Amino acid sequence: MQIFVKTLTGKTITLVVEPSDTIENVKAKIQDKEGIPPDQQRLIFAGKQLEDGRTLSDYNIQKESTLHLVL
Ligand SMILES: [Zn+2]
Ligand SMILES: [Zn+2]
Ligand SMILES: [Zn+2]
Ligand SMILES: [Zn+2]
Ligand SMILES: [Zn+2]
Repeated sequence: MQIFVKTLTGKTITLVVEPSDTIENVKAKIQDKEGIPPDQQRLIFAGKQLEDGRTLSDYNIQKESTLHLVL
């Protein structure tokens, strides 16, 4: 299972994840990739604001889904 996260500049991060990963887990991986602090990261999928303590499965984020970092 992998997902893509686009940064505010449009740069693509590719992450290996599992359905039960939380959004907090994904923020931790983005921080390793790009040095973006988790408290600075806001993620959206399909127009939904994603909360740290919910999982990819809870938002119906599937393989090959793209999340966006936003302001
Ligand atoms: Zn896979
Ligand atoms: Zn596992
Ligand atoms: Zn995980
Ligand atoms: Zn901070
Ligand atoms: Zn998009």
